[PDB]
Amino acid sequence: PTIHDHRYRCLVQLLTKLRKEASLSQSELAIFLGLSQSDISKIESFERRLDALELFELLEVVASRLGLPMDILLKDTYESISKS
Amino acid sequence: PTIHDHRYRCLVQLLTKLRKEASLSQSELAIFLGLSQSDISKIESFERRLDALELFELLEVVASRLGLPMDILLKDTYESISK
Repeated sequence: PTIHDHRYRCLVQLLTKLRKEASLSQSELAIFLGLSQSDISKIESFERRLDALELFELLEVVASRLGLPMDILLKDTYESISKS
Repeated sequence: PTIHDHRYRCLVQLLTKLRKEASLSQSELAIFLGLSQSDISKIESFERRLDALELFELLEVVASRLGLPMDILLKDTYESISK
């Protein structure tokens, strides 16, 4: 079943964009999350949910590849979520 | 049909402690996340996954209840996931 929540979908889209900017293929990102490339493809197409731990794991490798501090990445990601 | 991943379990255990530290019942937290109390119970007993969005929403309500900056709760949680 397709995941429909708007805020959730927007968050995954942003994270997908982060992955790409970090020059991470779906296969490469999967390695850091204890997942398969297929699992990542399903997450990015909203067929499977990205869990709370995987969120941190993704931001951690993105932060490392781009040379960005985690506190800023985390805060910005949080703030990207529309509160209204 | 429980989740056995160690680091994931540790994260959720910390979030459960944050919930309690903020004096929120499972129903109260459920309301703020637009979920049911049963949903929260299953998350805390590792029977249902807490998703990426729910993670932020939970921290947000905890921060509000404790009067703490989000930066602090984000740091606490990130720091909890060992390596």
